[PDB]
Amino acid sequence: VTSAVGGAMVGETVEGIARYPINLRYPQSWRDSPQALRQLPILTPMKQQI
Amino acid sequence: EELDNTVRLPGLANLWVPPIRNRIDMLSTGIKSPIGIKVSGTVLADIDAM
Ligand SMILES: [Cu+]
Repeated sequence: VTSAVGGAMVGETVEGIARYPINLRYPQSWRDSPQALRQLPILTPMKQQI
Repeated sequence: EELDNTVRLPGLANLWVPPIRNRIDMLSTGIKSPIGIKVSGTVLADIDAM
């Protein structure tokens, strides 16, 4: 929820003097409605589909 | 003069100064030449070629 449906920063790309953020999140199709979040797939460490 | 004429090794350009003046000049991180042109940029290659 902080990254997939979020978009929290994970790092900065450096280009000479400039620094640009790097994002990380799922597509928008999994962000529209609460019903779309109720079905947000998660891969538990047990390698199962929940 | 005798000091300068005695110490001679390849790869050195001798300077004989007072200790206090030498320390002041070492801590003085400014520009010594009469006129100075500062070219600033975002990367090193452009300002060097400029
Ligand atoms: Cu020095």
